[PDB]
Amino acid sequence: ELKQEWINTAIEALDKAYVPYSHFPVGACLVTESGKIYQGINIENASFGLTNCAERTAFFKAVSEGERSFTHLVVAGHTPDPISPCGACRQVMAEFCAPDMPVTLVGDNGVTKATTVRELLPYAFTEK
Amino acid sequence: QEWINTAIEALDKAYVPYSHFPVGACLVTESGKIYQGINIENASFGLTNCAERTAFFKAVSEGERSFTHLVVAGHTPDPISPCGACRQVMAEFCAPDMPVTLVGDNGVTKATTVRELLPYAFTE
Amino acid sequence: QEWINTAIEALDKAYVPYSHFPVGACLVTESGKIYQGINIENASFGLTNCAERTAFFKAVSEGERSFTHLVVAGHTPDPISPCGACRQVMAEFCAPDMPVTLVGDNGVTKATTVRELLPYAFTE
Amino acid sequence: ELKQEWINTAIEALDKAYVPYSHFPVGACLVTESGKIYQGINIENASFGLTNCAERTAFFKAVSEGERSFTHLVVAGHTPDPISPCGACRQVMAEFCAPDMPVTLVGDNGVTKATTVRELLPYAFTEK
Ligand SMILES: C[As](C)(=O)[O-]
Ligand SMILES: C[As](C)(=O)[O-]
Ligand SMILES: C[As](C)(=O)[O-]
Ligand SMILES: C[As](C)(=O)[O-]
Ligand SMILES: [Zn+2]
Ligand SMILES: [Zn+2]
Ligand SMILES: [Zn+2]
Ligand SMILES: [Zn+2]
Repeated sequence: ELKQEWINTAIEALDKAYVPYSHFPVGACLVTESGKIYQGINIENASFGLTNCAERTAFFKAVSEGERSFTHLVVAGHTPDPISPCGACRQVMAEFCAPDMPVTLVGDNGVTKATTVRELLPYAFTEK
Repeated sequence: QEWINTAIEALDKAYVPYSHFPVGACLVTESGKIYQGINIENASFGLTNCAERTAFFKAVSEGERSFTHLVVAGHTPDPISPCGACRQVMAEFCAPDMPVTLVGDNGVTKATTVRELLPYAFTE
Repeated sequence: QEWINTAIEALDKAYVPYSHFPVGACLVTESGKIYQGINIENASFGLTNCAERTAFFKAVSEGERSFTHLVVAGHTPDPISPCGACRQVMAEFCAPDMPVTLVGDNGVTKATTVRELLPYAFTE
Repeated sequence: ELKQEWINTAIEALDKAYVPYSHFPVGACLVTESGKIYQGINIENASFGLTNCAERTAFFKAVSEGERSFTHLVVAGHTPDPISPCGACRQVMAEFCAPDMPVTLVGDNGVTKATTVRELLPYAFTEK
Protein backbone atom coordinates (compact mmCIF):
# COMPACT_ATOMS: atom_id res chain seq x y z
CA GLU A 1 0.00 0.00 0.00
CA LEU A 2 2.76 2.44 0.95
CA LYS A 3 4.80 1.67 -2.16
CA GLN A 4 1.79 2.35 -4.40
CA GLU A 5 1.40 5.76 -2.75
CA TRP A 6 5.07 6.58 -3.30
CA ILE A 7 4.75 5.58 -6.95
CA ASN A 8 1.77 7.91 -7.33
CA THR A 9 3.82 10.73 -5.77
CA ALA A 10 6.67 10.17 -8.20
CA ILE A 11 4.24 10.04 -11.13
CA GLU A 12 2.51 13.25 -10.00
CA ALA A 13 5.88 15.00 -10.12
CA LEU A 14 5.93 14.47 -13.90
CA ASP A 15 3.36 17.31 -14.15
CA LYS A 16 5.51 19.60 -12.01
CA ALA A 17 8.64 19.35 -14.15
CA TYR A 18 10.58 22.37 -15.33
CA VAL A 19 11.93 20.86 -18.56
CA PRO A 20 11.46 23.46 -21.34
CA TYR A 21 14.60 22.20 -23.14
CA SER A 22 14.29 18.39 -23.09
CA HIS A 23 10.51 17.97 -22.52
CA PHE A 24 11.68 14.87 -20.60
CA PRO A 25 10.07 14.84 -17.14
CA VAL A 26 11.32 12.68 -14.29
CA GLY A 27 9.63 12.38 -10.90
CA ALA A 28 10.91 11.24 -7.54
CA CYS A 29 9.50 10.32 -4.15
CA LEU A 30 12.10 10.15 -1.37
CA VAL A 31 10.95 8.45 1.85
CA THR A 32 12.36 9.46 5.24
CA GLU A 33 12.75 7.44 8.43
CA SER A 34 9.38 8.77 9.66
CA GLY A 35 7.59 8.02 6.39
CA LYS A 36 7.29 11.68 5.44
CA ILE A 37 8.09 12.05 1.76
CA TYR A 38 9.92 14.65 -0.33
CA GLN A 39 8.88 15.01 -3.97
CA GLY A 40 11.51 15.73 -6.60
CA ILE A 41 11.18 17.31 -10.03
CA ASN A 42 13.56 17.84 -12.93
CA ILE A 43 14.67 21.50 -13.14
CA GLU A 44 16.54 22.48 -16.29
CA ASN A 45 18.62 25.54 -17.12
CA ALA A 46 19.40 27.22 -20.44
CA SER A 47 22.96 26.14 -19.69
CA PHE A 48 22.28 22.40 -19.67
CA GLY A 49 25.04 21.57 -17.17
CA LEU A 50 23.16 23.44 -14.44
CA THR A 51 20.15 21.14 -14.78
CA ASN A 52 19.18 19.42 -11.53
CA CYS A 53 17.56 15.98 -11.72
CA ALA A 54 14.38 14.98 -9.90
CA GLU A 55 16.25 12.58 -7.61
CA ARG A 56 18.69 15.26 -6.50
CA THR A 57 15.88 17.82 -6.12
CA ALA A 58 14.20 15.47 -3.65
CA PHE A 59 17.41 14.99 -1.67
CA PHE A 60 18.17 18.70 -1.57
CA LYS A 61 14.66 19.46 -0.33
CA ALA A 62 14.87 16.80 2.40
CA VAL A 63 18.44 17.54 3.49
CA SER A 64 17.66 21.28 3.67
CA GLU A 65 14.94 20.39 6.21
CA GLY A 66 17.31 18.33 8.34
CA GLU A 67 16.57 14.89 6.93
CA ARG A 68 19.46 12.44 6.99
CA SER A 69 17.76 9.02 7.28
CA PHE A 70 16.09 7.63 4.16
CA THR A 71 14.26 4.34 3.73
CA HIS A 72 13.21 4.20 0.09
CA LEU A 73 13.49 6.12 -3.19
CA VAL A 74 10.95 5.89 -6.05
CA VAL A 75 11.78 7.36 -9.46
CA ALA A 76 9.35 7.59 -12.41
CA GLY A 77 9.64 8.48 -16.07
CA HIS A 78 7.55 8.18 -19.22
CA THR A 79 9.94 5.55 -20.56
CA PRO A 80 9.53 2.05 -22.08
CA ASP A 81 11.86 0.58 -19.48
CA PRO A 82 11.96 1.65 -15.82
CA ILE A 83 13.67 5.02 -15.56
CA SER A 84 17.39 4.81 -14.78
CA PRO A 85 18.93 7.33 -12.34
CA CYS A 86 21.98 8.99 -13.84
CA GLY A 87 25.36 8.63 -12.17
CA ALA A 88 25.24 12.09 -10.61
CA CYS A 89 21.99 11.18 -8.87
CA ARG A 90 23.43 7.84 -7.75
CA GLN A 91 26.41 9.69 -6.21
CA VAL A 92 24.10 11.96 -4.19
CA MET A 93 22.10 8.88 -3.16
CA ALA A 94 25.30 7.33 -1.83
CA GLU A 95 26.08 10.43 0.27
CA PHE A 96 22.87 10.08 2.28
CA CYS A 97 21.58 6.50 1.96
CA ALA A 98 22.77 3.12 3.15
CA PRO A 99 23.88 0.66 0.45
CA ASP A 100 20.89 -1.57 1.26
CA MET A 101 18.31 1.18 0.83
CA PRO A 102 15.70 -0.01 -1.71
CA VAL A 103 15.06 1.93 -4.91
CA THR A 104 11.94 1.40 -7.04
CA LEU A 105 12.12 2.52 -10.68
CA VAL A 106 9.00 2.77 -12.86
CA GLY A 107 8.23 3.49 -16.49
CA ASP A 108 5.37 3.31 -18.98
CA ASN A 109 2.66 0.66 -18.72
CA GLY A 110 3.45 -0.04 -15.07
CA VAL A 111 6.92 -1.46 -15.77
CA THR A 112 8.93 -1.64 -12.56
CA LYS A 113 12.46 -2.48 -11.47
CA ALA A 114 13.40 -3.26 -7.89
CA THR A 115 16.95 -2.27 -7.04
CA THR A 116 19.14 -0.77 -4.30
CA VAL A 117 21.83 1.83 -3.74
CA ARG A 118 24.45 -0.97 -3.65
CA GLU A 119 23.25 -2.28 -6.98
CA LEU A 120 23.06 1.13 -8.68
CA LEU A 121 26.47 2.35 -7.49
CA PRO A 122 28.81 -0.50 -6.60
CA TYR A 123 32.16 0.25 -4.97
CA ALA A 124 30.85 3.75 -4.31
CA PHE A 125 33.14 6.75 -3.86
CA THR A 126 32.48 8.12 -0.38
CA GLU A 127 33.83 10.27 2.46
CA LYS A 128 35.51 7.05 3.71
CA GLN B 1 14.99 41.62 8.63
CA GLU B 2 13.06 38.33 8.66
CA TRP B 3 14.61 37.46 5.29
CA ILE B 4 18.11 38.27 6.56
CA ASN B 5 17.44 36.19 9.68
CA THR B 6 16.28 33.26 7.55
CA ALA B 7 19.50 33.32 5.52
CA ILE B 8 21.76 33.71 8.58
CA GLU B 9 19.99 31.05 10.64
CA ALA B 10 20.45 28.60 7.75
CA LEU B 11 24.22 28.75 8.34
CA ASP B 12 23.88 26.50 11.37
CA LYS B 13 21.98 23.87 9.37
CA ALA B 14 24.19 23.55 6.27
CA TYR B 15 25.58 20.21 5.11
CA VAL B 16 29.24 21.17 4.72
CA PRO B 17 31.37 18.34 6.21
CA TYR B 18 34.15 18.98 3.64
CA SER B 19 34.53 22.78 3.47
CA HIS B 20 33.02 23.74 6.84
CA PHE B 21 32.00 26.85 4.86
CA PRO B 22 28.23 27.27 5.35
CA VAL B 23 26.07 29.43 3.11
CA GLY B 24 22.42 30.33 3.69
CA ALA B 25 19.74 31.69 1.39
CA CYS B 26 16.25 33.18 1.68
CA LEU B 27 14.18 33.27 -1.51
CA VAL B 28 10.96 35.29 -1.39
CA THR B 29 7.98 34.94 -3.72
CA GLU B 30 5.60 37.67 -4.86
CA SER B 31 3.00 36.18 -2.50
CA GLY B 32 5.46 36.60 0.38
CA LYS B 33 6.32 32.92 0.85
CA ILE B 34 9.85 32.21 2.10
CA TYR B 35 12.10 29.38 0.93
CA GLN B 36 15.29 28.68 2.85
CA GLY B 37 18.39 27.19 1.23
CA ILE B 38 21.60 25.62 2.52
CA ASN B 39 24.65 24.37 0.71
CA ILE B 40 24.77 20.57 0.45
CA GLU B 41 28.18 19.11 -0.27
CA ASN B 42 29.15 15.74 -1.69
CA ALA B 43 32.27 13.63 -1.27
CA SER B 44 32.75 14.32 -4.98
CA PHE B 45 33.01 18.10 -4.73
CA GLY B 46 31.55 18.68 -8.19
CA LEU B 47 28.17 17.36 -7.02
CA THR B 48 27.89 20.06 -4.32
CA ASN B 49 24.75 22.24 -4.46
CA CYS B 50 24.85 25.87 -3.36
CA ALA B 51 22.41 27.40 -0.87
CA GLU B 52 20.95 29.75 -3.50
CA ARG B 53 20.21 26.85 -5.84
CA THR B 54 18.78 24.73 -3.00
CA ALA B 55 16.31 27.56 -2.31
CA PHE B 56 15.33 27.86 -5.98
CA PHE B 57 14.88 24.10 -6.37
CA LYS B 58 12.63 24.00 -3.31
CA ALA B 59 10.50 26.91 -4.52
CA VAL B 60 10.29 25.77 -8.14
CA SER B 61 9.33 22.23 -7.01
CA GLU B 62 6.32 23.75 -5.22
CA GLY B 63 5.23 25.56 -8.39
CA GLU B 64 6.63 28.99 -7.54
CA ARG B 65 7.55 31.09 -10.55
CA SER B 66 7.40 34.71 -9.29
CA PHE B 67 10.29 35.84 -7.11
CA THR B 68 10.77 39.24 -5.50
CA HIS B 69 13.91 39.00 -3.40
CA LEU B 70 16.90 36.78 -2.63
CA VAL B 71 19.10 37.06 0.47
CA VAL B 72 22.43 35.20 0.66
CA ALA B 73 24.53 34.99 3.84
CA GLY B 74 27.91 33.61 4.81
CA HIS B 75 30.38 33.77 7.68
CA THR B 76 32.50 36.16 5.67
CA PRO B 77 34.20 39.50 6.41
CA ASP B 78 32.51 41.10 3.40
CA PRO B 79 29.01 40.29 2.09
CA ILE B 80 29.14 36.85 0.49
CA SER B 81 29.28 36.70 -3.33
CA PRO B 82 27.01 34.29 -5.23
CA CYS B 83 29.00 32.09 -7.56
CA GLY B 84 28.35 32.19 -11.28
CA ALA B 85 26.40 28.92 -11.31
CA CYS B 86 23.97 30.36 -8.76
CA ARG B 87 23.72 33.59 -10.77
CA GLN B 88 22.82 31.54 -13.86
CA VAL B 89 20.01 29.79 -11.97
CA MET B 90 18.77 33.17 -10.70
CA ALA B 91 18.64 34.38 -14.30
CA GLU B 92 16.55 31.34 -15.30
CA PHE B 93 13.76 32.24 -12.86
CA CYS B 94 14.09 35.93 -11.88
CA ALA B 95 13.65 39.24 -13.62
CA PRO B 96 16.85 41.27 -14.12
CA ASP B 97 15.54 43.94 -11.75
CA MET B 98 14.93 41.53 -8.87
CA PRO B 99 16.91 42.74 -5.83
CA VAL B 100 19.52 40.55 -4.15
CA THR B 101 20.80 41.27 -0.63
CA LEU B 102 24.23 39.84 0.27
CA VAL B 103 25.20 39.43 3.92
CA GLY B 104 28.38 38.66 5.82
CA ASP B 105 29.39 38.61 9.48
CA ASN B 106 28.91 41.52 11.90
CA GLY B 107 25.98 42.99 9.96
CA VAL B 108 27.76 43.83 6.69
CA THR B 109 25.39 43.90 3.71
CA LYS B 110 25.60 44.66 -0.01
CA ALA B 111 22.61 45.65 -2.15
CA THR B 112 22.63 44.32 -5.72
CA THR B 113 20.37 42.88 -8.42
CA VAL B 114 20.19 40.01 -10.88
CA ARG B 115 21.09 42.48 -13.68
CA GLU B 116 24.24 43.60 -11.89
CA LEU B 117 25.38 40.12 -10.88
CA LEU B 118 24.99 38.58 -14.36
CA PRO B 119 25.07 41.18 -17.13
CA TYR B 120 24.36 40.14 -20.71
CA ALA B 121 22.99 36.90 -19.30
CA PHE B 122 22.92 33.66 -21.27
CA THR B 123 19.27 32.90 -21.90
CA GLU B 124 16.53 31.14 -23.84
CA GLN C 1 41.36 36.75 -36.41
CA GLU C 2 43.07 33.38 -35.86
CA TRP C 3 41.48 33.22 -32.39
CA ILE C 4 38.04 34.03 -33.80
CA ASN C 5 38.54 31.40 -36.52
CA THR C 6 39.51 28.81 -33.90
CA ALA C 7 36.32 29.45 -31.93
CA ILE C 8 34.07 29.45 -35.02
CA GLU C 9 35.65 26.36 -36.58
CA ALA C 10 35.04 24.48 -33.30
CA LEU C 11 31.29 24.78 -33.94
CA ASP C 12 31.45 22.02 -36.53
CA LYS C 13 33.18 19.66 -34.08
CA ALA C 14 30.98 20.04 -30.99
CA TYR C 15 29.36 17.05 -29.27
CA VAL C 16 25.78 18.31 -29.07
CA PRO C 17 23.46 15.42 -30.06
CA TYR C 18 20.75 16.68 -27.66
CA SER C 19 20.62 20.47 -28.16
CA HIS C 20 22.17 20.72 -31.64
CA PHE C 21 23.42 24.05 -30.23
CA PRO C 22 27.20 24.13 -30.76
CA VAL C 23 29.52 26.50 -28.91
CA GLY C 24 33.22 27.02 -29.62
CA ALA C 25 36.00 28.58 -27.58
CA CYS C 26 39.57 29.76 -28.10
CA LEU C 27 41.67 30.26 -24.96
CA VAL C 28 45.02 32.01 -25.42
CA THR C 29 47.98 31.87 -23.04
CA GLU C 30 50.55 34.59 -22.38
CA SER C 31 53.02 32.53 -24.43
CA GLY C 32 50.58 32.61 -27.35
CA LYS C 33 49.47 28.97 -27.18
CA ILE C 34 45.90 28.30 -28.31
CA TYR C 35 43.47 25.88 -26.67
CA GLN C 36 40.22 25.07 -28.46
CA GLY C 37 37.04 24.10 -26.63
CA ILE C 38 33.72 22.55 -27.64
CA ASN C 39 30.60 21.84 -25.66
CA ILE C 40 30.23 18.17 -24.74
CA GLU C 41 26.73 17.09 -23.79
CA ASN C 42 25.54 14.09 -21.81
CA ALA C 43 22.29 12.16 -21.88
CA SER C 44 21.87 13.51 -18.35
CA PHE C 45 21.87 17.21 -19.26
CA GLY C 46 23.39 18.28 -15.95
CA LEU C 47 26.66 16.55 -16.84
CA THR C 48 27.11 18.71 -19.98
CA ASN C 49 30.39 20.66 -20.20
CA CYS C 50 30.53 24.04 -21.92
CA ALA C 51 33.05 24.95 -24.62
CA GLU C 52 34.69 27.61 -22.43
CA ARG C 53 35.24 25.12 -19.62
CA THR C 54 36.51 22.45 -22.03
CA ALA C 55 39.16 24.93 -23.20
CA PHE C 56 40.18 25.80 -19.62
CA PHE C 57 40.37 22.15 -18.58
CA LYS C 58 42.60 21.37 -21.57
CA ALA C 59 44.93 24.29 -20.87
CA VAL C 60 45.08 23.79 -17.10
CA SER C 61 45.79 20.05 -17.60
CA GLU C 62 48.88 21.02 -19.60
CA GLY C 63 50.11 23.28 -16.79
CA GLU C 64 48.95 26.60 -18.23
CA ARG C 65 48.18 29.25 -15.64
CA SER C 66 48.58 32.57 -17.51
CA PHE C 67 45.75 33.50 -19.87
CA THR C 68 45.50 36.59 -22.05
CA HIS C 69 42.34 36.20 -24.10
CA LEU C 70 39.19 34.09 -24.49
CA VAL C 71 37.00 33.97 -27.61
CA VAL C 72 33.55 32.34 -27.49
CA ALA C 73 31.43 31.73 -30.59
CA GLY C 74 27.96 30.42 -31.33
CA HIS C 75 25.49 30.25 -34.20
CA THR C 76 23.54 33.10 -32.65
CA PRO C 77 22.07 36.37 -33.97
CA ASP C 78 23.88 38.35 -31.28
CA PRO C 79 27.33 37.54 -29.83
CA ILE C 80 26.97 34.45 -27.64
CA SER C 81 26.84 34.98 -23.86
CA PRO C 82 28.96 32.78 -21.55
CA CYS C 83 26.84 31.16 -18.89
CA GLY C 84 27.51 31.87 -15.24
CA ALA C 85 29.24 28.53 -14.63
CA CYS C 86 31.74 29.34 -17.37
CA ARG C 87 32.23 32.84 -15.96
CA GLN C 88 33.00 31.30 -12.55
CA VAL C 89 35.68 29.07 -14.09
CA MET C 90 37.14 32.08 -15.92
CA ALA C 91 37.37 33.88 -12.59
CA GLU C 92 39.26 30.93 -11.07
CA PHE C 93 42.08 31.20 -13.61
CA CYS C 94 42.00 34.67 -15.22
CA ALA C 95 42.67 38.21 -14.08
CA PRO C 96 39.62 40.50 -13.96
CA ASP C 97 41.10 42.62 -16.75
CA MET C 98 41.52 39.71 -19.16
CA PRO C 99 39.62 40.50 -22.38
CA VAL C 100 36.85 38.23 -23.67
CA THR C 101 35.60 38.42 -27.26
CA LEU C 102 32.08 37.09 -27.92
CA VAL C 103 31.06 36.11 -31.45
CA GLY C 104 27.82 35.25 -33.21
CA ASP C 105 26.79 34.62 -36.81
CA ASN C 106 27.45 37.03 -39.70
CA GLY C 107 30.49 38.61 -38.02
CA VAL C 108 28.79 40.13 -34.96
CA THR C 109 31.18 40.56 -32.02
CA LYS C 110 31.04 41.97 -28.50
CA ALA C 111 34.10 43.11 -26.54
CA THR C 112 34.01 42.43 -22.80
CA THR C 113 36.19 41.33 -19.87
CA VAL C 114 36.19 38.93 -16.95
CA ARG C 115 35.47 41.90 -14.63
CA GLU C 116 32.39 42.91 -16.61
CA LEU C 117 31.01 39.38 -17.00
CA LEU C 118 31.32 38.46 -13.30
CA PRO C 119 31.43 41.49 -11.03
CA TYR C 120 32.10 41.05 -7.32
CA ALA C 121 33.24 37.53 -8.14
CA PHE C 122 33.09 34.69 -5.63
CA THR C 123 36.68 33.80 -4.86
CA GLU C 124 39.31 32.22 -2.62
CA GLU D 1 53.54 -3.65 -20.56
CA LEU D 2 50.95 -1.23 -21.94
CA LYS D 3 48.87 -1.30 -18.76
CA GLN D 4 51.94 -0.45 -16.66
CA GLU D 5 52.55 2.59 -18.87
CA TRP D 6 48.95 3.73 -18.49
CA ILE D 7 49.22 3.37 -14.72
CA ASN D 8 52.36 5.53 -14.74
CA THR D 9 50.49 8.16 -16.78
CA ALA D 10 47.62 8.23 -14.30
CA ILE D 11 50.06 8.45 -11.38
CA GLU D 12 51.99 11.29 -13.04
CA ALA D 13 48.75 13.26 -13.25
CA LEU D 14 48.70 13.39 -9.43
CA ASP D 15 51.45 16.05 -9.67
CA LYS D 16 49.45 18.07 -12.19
CA ALA D 17 46.32 18.42 -10.06
CA TYR D 18 44.60 21.72 -9.43
CA VAL D 19 43.17 20.89 -6.00
CA PRO D 20 43.83 23.90 -3.71
CA TYR D 21 40.63 23.19 -1.74
CA SER D 22 40.67 19.42 -1.12
CA HIS D 23 44.41 18.65 -1.59
CA PHE D 24 43.03 15.35 -2.94
CA PRO D 25 44.61 14.61 -6.33
CA VAL D 26 43.19 12.07 -8.77
CA GLY D 27 44.84 11.07 -12.05
CA ALA D 28 43.47 9.45 -15.17
CA CYS D 29 44.79 7.86 -18.34
CA LEU D 30 42.17 7.38 -21.06
CA VAL D 31 43.18 5.08 -23.92
CA THR D 32 41.82 5.57 -27.44
CA GLU D 33 41.28 3.06 -30.24
CA SER D 34 44.72 3.92 -31.67
CA GLY D 35 46.47 3.63 -28.30
CA LYS D 36 47.03 7.37 -28.00
CA ILE D 37 46.28 8.43 -24.44
CA TYR D 38 44.65 11.48 -22.85
CA GLN D 39 45.72 12.40 -19.32
CA GLY D 40 43.17 13.74 -16.88
CA ILE D 41 43.63 15.87 -13.77
CA ASN D 42 41.31 17.05 -11.03
CA ILE D 43 40.44 20.77 -11.47
CA GLU D 44 38.67 22.40 -8.55
CA ASN D 45 36.80 25.70 -8.27
CA ALA D 46 36.17 27.98 -5.30
CA SER D 47 32.53 27.03 -5.87
CA PHE D 48 32.96 23.30 -5.24
CA GLY D 49 30.13 22.25 -7.57
CA LEU D 50 32.11 23.47 -10.57
CA THR D 51 34.97 21.06 -9.81
CA ASN D 52 35.80 18.74 -12.71
CA CYS D 53 37.18 15.29 -11.92
CA ALA D 54 40.27 13.77 -13.51
CA GLU D 55 38.23 11.15 -15.36
CA ARG D 56 35.97 13.75 -16.94
CA THR D 57 38.94 16.01 -17.74
CA ALA D 58 40.45 13.15 -19.75
CA PHE D 59 37.20 12.55 -21.64
CA PHE D 60 36.69 16.23 -22.39
CA LYS D 61 40.24 16.52 -23.72
CA ALA D 62 39.84 13.45 -25.94
CA VAL D 63 36.31 14.23 -27.17
CA SER D 64 37.35 17.81 -28.00
CA GLU D 65 39.99 16.32 -30.32
CA GLY D 66 37.47 14.08 -32.08
CA GLU D 67 37.98 10.90 -30.08
CA ARG D 68 34.93 8.68 -29.73
CA SER D 69 36.39 5.16 -29.41
CA PHE D 70 37.98 4.21 -26.09
CA THR D 71 39.59 0.94 -25.07
CA HIS D 72 40.64 1.36 -21.46
CA LEU D 73 40.52 3.84 -18.57
CA VAL D 74 43.05 3.94 -15.70
CA VAL D 75 42.34 6.03 -12.60
CA ALA D 76 44.80 6.61 -9.72
CA GLY D 77 44.60 8.15 -6.27
CA HIS D 78 46.68 8.25 -3.11
CA THR D 79 44.13 6.07 -1.35
CA PRO D 80 44.31 2.87 0.76
CA ASP D 81 41.87 1.13 -1.55
CA PRO D 82 41.82 1.55 -5.34
CA ILE D 83 40.34 4.93 -6.20
CA SER D 84 36.61 4.84 -6.95
CA PRO D 85 35.23 6.99 -9.81
CA CYS D 86 32.31 9.09 -8.63
CA GLY D 87 28.90 8.68 -10.23
CA ALA D 88 29.25 11.80 -12.38
CA CYS D 89 32.42 10.38 -13.91
CA ARG D 90 30.75 7.01 -14.44
CA GLN D 91 27.89 8.75 -16.30
CA VAL D 92 30.34 10.48 -18.66
CA MET D 93 32.12 7.13 -19.13
CA ALA D 94 28.81 5.59 -20.19
CA GLU D 95 28.23 8.32 -22.80
CA PHE D 96 31.40 7.41 -24.70
CA CYS D 97 32.44 3.86 -23.75
CA ALA D 98 31.01 0.42 -24.34
CA PRO D 99 29.76 -1.45 -21.26
CA ASP D 100 32.59 -3.99 -21.66
CA MET D 101 35.35 -1.39 -21.69
CA PRO D 102 37.89 -2.29 -18.97
CA VAL D 103 38.68 0.13 -16.16
CA THR D 104 41.77 -0.24 -13.95
CA LEU D 105 41.68 1.51 -10.56
CA VAL D 106 44.83 1.93 -8.44
CA GLY D 107 45.67 3.22 -4.98
CA ASP D 108 48.52 3.28 -2.48
CA ASN D 109 51.04 0.44 -2.26
CA GLY D 110 50.19 -0.83 -5.74
CA VAL D 111 46.64 -1.86 -4.82
CA THR D 112 44.60 -2.46 -7.96
CA LYS D 113 41.01 -3.23 -8.91
CA ALA D 114 40.00 -4.56 -12.31
CA THR D 115 36.52 -3.49 -13.33
CA THR D 116 34.42 -2.36 -16.31
CA VAL D 117 31.91 0.28 -17.33
CA ARG D 118 29.11 -2.30 -16.95
CA GLU D 119 30.23 -3.08 -13.43
CA LEU D 120 30.67 0.54 -12.35
CA LEU D 121 27.33 1.77 -13.75
CA PRO D 122 24.80 -1.03 -14.15
CA TYR D 123 21.50 -0.35 -15.90
CA ALA D 124 23.04 2.89 -17.16
CA PHE D 125 20.96 5.91 -18.13
CA THR D 126 21.69 6.61 -21.80
CA GLU D 127 20.47 8.31 -24.98
CA LYS D 128 18.58 5.05 -25.65
C1 LIG E 1 16.69 9.54 -14.63
AS1 LIG E 1 17.59 11.24 -14.22
C2 LIG E 1 17.87 12.27 -15.87
O1 LIG E 1 16.55 12.15 -13.19
O2 LIG E 1 19.14 10.94 -13.49
C1 LIG F 1 28.13 32.07 -2.24
AS1 LIG F 1 27.81 30.33 -3.10
C2 LIG F 1 29.36 29.20 -2.72
O1 LIG F 1 26.42 29.59 -2.37
O2 LIG F 1 27.56 30.55 -4.79
C1 LIG G 1 27.67 30.16 -24.11
AS1 LIG G 1 27.88 28.58 -22.96
C2 LIG G 1 26.25 27.51 -23.15
O1 LIG G 1 29.21 27.63 -23.55
O2 LIG G 1 28.15 29.07 -21.34
C1 LIG H 1 37.62 9.42 -7.92
AS1 LIG H 1 36.84 11.07 -8.62
C2 LIG H 1 36.64 12.39 -7.18
O1 LIG H 1 37.94 11.72 -9.79
O2 LIG H 1 35.27 10.76 -9.30
ZN1 LIG I 1 20.21 12.31 -12.56
ZN1 LIG J 1 26.86 29.09 -5.92
ZN1 LIG K 1 28.76 27.79 -19.97
ZN1 LIG L 1 34.30 12.01 -10.46
